[PDB]
Amino acid sequence: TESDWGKRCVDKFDIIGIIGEGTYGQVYKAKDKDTGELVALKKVRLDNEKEGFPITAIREIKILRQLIHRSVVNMKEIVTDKQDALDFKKDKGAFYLVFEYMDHDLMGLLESGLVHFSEDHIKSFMKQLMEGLEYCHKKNFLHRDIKCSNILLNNSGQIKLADFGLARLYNSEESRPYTNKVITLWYRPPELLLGEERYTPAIDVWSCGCILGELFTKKPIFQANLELAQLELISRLCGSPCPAVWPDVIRLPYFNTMKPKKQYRRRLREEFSFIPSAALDLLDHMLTLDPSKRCTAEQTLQSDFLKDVELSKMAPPDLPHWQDCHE
Amino acid sequence: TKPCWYWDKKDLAHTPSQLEGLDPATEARYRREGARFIFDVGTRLGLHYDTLATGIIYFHRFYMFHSFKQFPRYVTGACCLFLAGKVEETPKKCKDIIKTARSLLNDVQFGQFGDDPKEEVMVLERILLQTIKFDLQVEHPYQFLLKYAKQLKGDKNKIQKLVQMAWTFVNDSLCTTLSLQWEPEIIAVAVMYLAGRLCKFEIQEWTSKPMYRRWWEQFVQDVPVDVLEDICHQILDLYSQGKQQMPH
Amino acid sequence: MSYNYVVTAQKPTAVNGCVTGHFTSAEDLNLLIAKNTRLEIYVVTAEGLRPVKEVGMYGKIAVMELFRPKGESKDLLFILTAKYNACILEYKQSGESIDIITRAHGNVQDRIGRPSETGIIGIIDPECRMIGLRLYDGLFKVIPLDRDNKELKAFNIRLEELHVIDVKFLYGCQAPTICFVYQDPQGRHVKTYEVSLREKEFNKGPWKQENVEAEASMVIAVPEPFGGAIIIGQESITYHNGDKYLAIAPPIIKQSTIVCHNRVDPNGSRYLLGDMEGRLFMLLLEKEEQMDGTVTLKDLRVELLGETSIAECLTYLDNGVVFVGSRLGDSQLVKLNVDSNEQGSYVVAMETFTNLGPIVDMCVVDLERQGQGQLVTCSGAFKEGSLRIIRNGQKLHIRTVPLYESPRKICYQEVSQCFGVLSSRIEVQDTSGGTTALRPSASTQALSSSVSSSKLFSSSTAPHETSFGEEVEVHNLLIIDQHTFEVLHAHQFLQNEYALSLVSCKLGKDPNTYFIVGTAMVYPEEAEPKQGRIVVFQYSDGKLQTVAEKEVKGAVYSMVEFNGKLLASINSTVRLYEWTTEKELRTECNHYNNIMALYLKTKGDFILVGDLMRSVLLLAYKPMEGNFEEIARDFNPNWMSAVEILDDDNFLGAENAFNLFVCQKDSAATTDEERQHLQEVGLFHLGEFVNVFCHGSLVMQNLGETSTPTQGSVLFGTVNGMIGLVTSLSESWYNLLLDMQNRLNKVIKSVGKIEHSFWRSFHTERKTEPATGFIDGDLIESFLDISRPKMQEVVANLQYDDGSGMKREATADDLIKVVEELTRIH
Ligand SMILES: CC(C)n1cnc2c(NCc3nc4cc(Cl)c(Cl)cc4[nH]3)nc(N3CCOCC3)nc21
Repeated sequence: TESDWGKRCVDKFDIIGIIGEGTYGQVYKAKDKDTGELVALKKVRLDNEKEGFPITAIREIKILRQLIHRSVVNMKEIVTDKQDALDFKKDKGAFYLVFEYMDHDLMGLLESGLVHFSEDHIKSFMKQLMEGLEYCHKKNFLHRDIKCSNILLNNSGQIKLADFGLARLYNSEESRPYTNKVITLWYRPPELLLGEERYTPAIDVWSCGCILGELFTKKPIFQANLELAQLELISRLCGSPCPAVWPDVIRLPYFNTMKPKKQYRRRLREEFSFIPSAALDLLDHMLTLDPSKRCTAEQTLQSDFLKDVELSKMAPPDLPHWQDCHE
Repeated sequence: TKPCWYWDKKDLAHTPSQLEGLDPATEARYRREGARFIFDVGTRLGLHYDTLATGIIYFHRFYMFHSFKQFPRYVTGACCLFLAGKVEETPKKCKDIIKTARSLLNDVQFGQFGDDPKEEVMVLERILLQTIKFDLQVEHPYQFLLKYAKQLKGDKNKIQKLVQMAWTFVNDSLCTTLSLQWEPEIIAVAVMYLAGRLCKFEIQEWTSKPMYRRWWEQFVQDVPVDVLEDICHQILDLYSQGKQQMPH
Repeated sequence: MSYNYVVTAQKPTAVNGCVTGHFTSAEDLNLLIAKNTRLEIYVVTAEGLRPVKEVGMYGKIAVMELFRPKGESKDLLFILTAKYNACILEYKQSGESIDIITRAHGNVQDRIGRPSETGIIGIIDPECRMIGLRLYDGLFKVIPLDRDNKELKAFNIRLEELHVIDVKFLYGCQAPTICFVYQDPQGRHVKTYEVSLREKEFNKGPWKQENVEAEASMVIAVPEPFGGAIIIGQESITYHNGDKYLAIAPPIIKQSTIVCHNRVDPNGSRYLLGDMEGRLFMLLLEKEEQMDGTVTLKDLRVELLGETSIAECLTYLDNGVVFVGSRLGDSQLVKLNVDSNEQGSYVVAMETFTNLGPIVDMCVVDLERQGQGQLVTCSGAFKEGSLRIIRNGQKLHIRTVPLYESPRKICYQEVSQCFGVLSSRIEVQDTSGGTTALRPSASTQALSSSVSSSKLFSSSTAPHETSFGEEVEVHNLLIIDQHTFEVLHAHQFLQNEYALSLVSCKLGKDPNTYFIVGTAMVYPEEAEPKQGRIVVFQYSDGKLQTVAEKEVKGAVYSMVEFNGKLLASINSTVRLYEWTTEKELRTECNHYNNIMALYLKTKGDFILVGDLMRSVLLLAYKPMEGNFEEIARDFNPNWMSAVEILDDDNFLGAENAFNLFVCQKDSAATTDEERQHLQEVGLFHLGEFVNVFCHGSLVMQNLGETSTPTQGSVLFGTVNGMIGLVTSLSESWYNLLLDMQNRLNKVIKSVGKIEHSFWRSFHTERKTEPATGFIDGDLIESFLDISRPKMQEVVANLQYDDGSGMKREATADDLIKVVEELTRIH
């Protein structure tokens, strides 16, 4: 049946080429021999066998077989290399996690300079992203690695969230010790720069607010190399962490350690004054310092900016593929 | 989409182990020993109760597809716990599981692990994953025992006694094939039902529908008493066969 | 790691801007001409221009303006680079010693902002109270010109109009005032604001908004006799002064877009307008005086003067002389006469300044058989299109072969003693239903001619409608003699067929040498072409014969000969075709893992692929199997403009951001994942847009000179006319020349006090990295121009390595020998 995963062979796919270096293996583009569908194959190498099957891949299998959403990447099956006949101990063959092939990733499109987003294009994008994040959050999962490179976009305007290799369940009743450094420095929230270790789903909201800002400038908002420099940049824009705006900042391991140059005032509305009012309000609420005052995913979907955006009118972003050859 | 992980009691007469000459009593004994091995090993390592149960469920499912005569049970158990730890985010290093398994197993028993215990275990992960069809998410009677008990209102102490007694029945049911016969939601109700009889409690009075005598129906739809009593019979058989008695 | 050296062989020639004023002395009339990264200063005479000074800047010149604040004797110069480096400059001369003073400087980049569509705009107040900058959508940056602002500190005023087309400071206003055209959903509008330095905000401007033409493009600040603005469009010219509206819509200007303007009479009575077909107009402001004592604008008139080169910037000098600064053709001095000549023209050319224009393609061939290379380029656009033949002999000798249409690709065919050139010319839909060319050109002035009669797409059934006056491109293959540069033949391709790629080669066991062209069927409706051809031609006995055609399902962006087989890139696919004994192309293998296979290069059985957005991939032909295999891909995303293979391991690429990089195989063969990874080991900001990489050199090889430190030779051509050269170094030679750069940067004084390390930094809107693996040869070659004190200051405590002697001290004359050898690579 369709549900008996791990047995079908990767022979069933014509490999088209390598599309990325992954975490637990290389990622390949391929075509299904039987249906003609294009897939993305994430290879799992257990040949190292330091700790066996990688937990990163286990997270993606465990979570993505539970999550069903139009904006969450879909795992279709798991297939294997030709297994050694009657010799399971020698068998070192790999497993491949089968995904739908998405035409692009947001970083590559932004890094190549080949995208332009109108306000209505940003509405269509963010409504999908937040709806997908809300689906995950209602199910009590944290993505913990929201960056532009983990948002896949195909040319119809459809957005899908992608790398769940750091996703873990969130319990509100039971506070759980989590890993301190989860999101890429550029999209990391201030609460984790101070080492929260018990963070809320609001970490993902911060990242998406950073993306929201980036889509209006085409340049990331907080670009730093070191955790202190990052806190400085966030502070120059959002204001310095202080009990006046984040009463519990004093409980954080590094609050006294990682002081910014000044106690800055918030200028987010000034430095982003070229943004539409409905959107600027969303950015200000998503880039709130105190995670308990930072809006939820749902609250973004019930905002003037995204509330009345209709998904039937997807407006695909302006990806030009002609006049690129000759300017 | 998703696989079927439940069988009929009658179907356990045709497990691979049985058709290779193992008798019903022996396979169940092996199942108890393997499950309890998983439970004891993980408890020594400080593992969460869900992590122990997930490994035990992997174990029970495994031996619906393989024979104990070809897969030594303690190796399988150790492997299931090892994978369960990664699945449930309570990971342990394989060497530490082996260390604990050696502490608890005699010389004959640890012979199953062969000359290289860690290798025999790590090698099996491939088979374990293909066997469980990569359906790694598992639900257990515990979460339902608590979800349903939270909706009971009354004497704090009588309900807590009900929960603890039922919780023990859940731990004891992991040694059996009930995990393969009934969904966890049904197991949680059955153990509440059993504790109620043993505690001489009438649970309906704690529900929002106190004159609904079949109190469980508002938790688990479509469950006959036939089922809950079969489950109770199977749990108490465990106590009668052994020397141990009901907790009360 | 990899070590490479980059030098300029020809400096940028396209004119990016031109201003006039009194910069060198309060007395002289100056002409400042800006080429990319280069500033040329002239003095206006009665015969032409006297050059006086040329400087380079460590940046692309984006804004250039002259102004004279109260208290200065002479004009000061403001320049802003494209990396947002600002400075104020002064000319100072001490007898024979000429130098450029940096009076104020700083970088005005904002941490947060959206780069505007119409680019950086810089303007200066008529009272020289402030500099206005439009860098980002929704913001207006003000640098106040106070004596103390030596760092050019500035502030931003929120601007409600996000999409600004153009802005100027107006004349005749009680306060500093801006007039700007902006676009919102309701169309375009003209609006005015006042700028208050005291309040650091906008106040309501002098006059009311008016709705303007949908394609309103330029704002002219009309000076004091008639104060106001003139708004230039596609169809109309409109004057606004507050209560005044005047609109002339003469049919002559609708034909071609006007792109430049300049003031002739300082009273504003006459302005010059130029258009994209080379036409030069006079915009005349008719004045009526009132007994009130006040002058008013009565009417506007437009009069055609003649033809110039398609000009980016115009500047009127004096008497009848105008400087025409072109970016697509040669720049000029032209004289405007009061009397027309017998053809009706008032314009007569005086001098012509060579512009290698856009270099769309080029090849190196030895026409003279002198063991030295000649570079034949595809240069220019439209009526300014040309072939240019460049040879070394101390200056470069350049011959111009006018084509009067756009050249696209060039390839040399020795067997036929001629070149093949792809070209395109503009025709316009005319009343016959067909089209009519605006001018005769190479494809129409060929000795013999032919037209494709292919029936491949003949079935069509795709409806495409035509409106009178619309433009179309007509593409041709030109056969051009290598000695006369006579157009011997011209082959016209199908209607709506673009010629994209061209090769000359033999295939298989076929002894004939062919011209092969790859095309694309381009319809306005399509996002990406879905039909195309590979055509095999034979040039024989003055006639081009069609040998075979292969239909493809896309655009044949690139082709290259591959060991007797034809390697073609069709959209995402990279394909290898074999040439059968029946003289037809037959596919052998395909590789599909691309986004758009824009560029192809080969070496042996290895293929370097340039992708639209996925940087560069290294493929290999596995002959034992008859298929392609992937060797390594650069996973960093970049938009490629051209690529080239340096050696079996190092690969060169050019970005649309004016940046260069080098990728190398990881050569750590432990894991397959390492081997499939191309590491960007070289990063460098050239500041030019490279269209074509080409192996070869123009230098002579009589062997009098020695084996230079440099090995290899790649020439590259750019949009601004620059010809550059990339070559490799040994680890030892790099470290020396690199250590020497850091020493030179401390010694050499930069114009605008721009850090060299900043200029050559890799720069995209999203990234900035320090340069690596590249020696700025133009910096090294400047050691020979610095004074002796500075030379000895550079060589202090300098030690060689990996040499005959492991540690060797350098003397000034030691370096002069090395640098002078390095100057001989071009
Ligand atoms: C596996 C799932 C999550 N998935 C499903 N479709 C995709 C997907 N498609 C976008 C894409 N099309 C490419 C083609 C070429 Cl030629 C190249 Cl070079 C790059 C490419 N990227 N990308 C990624 N990621 C891209 C960034 O690195 C990691 C993988 N994941 C995917």
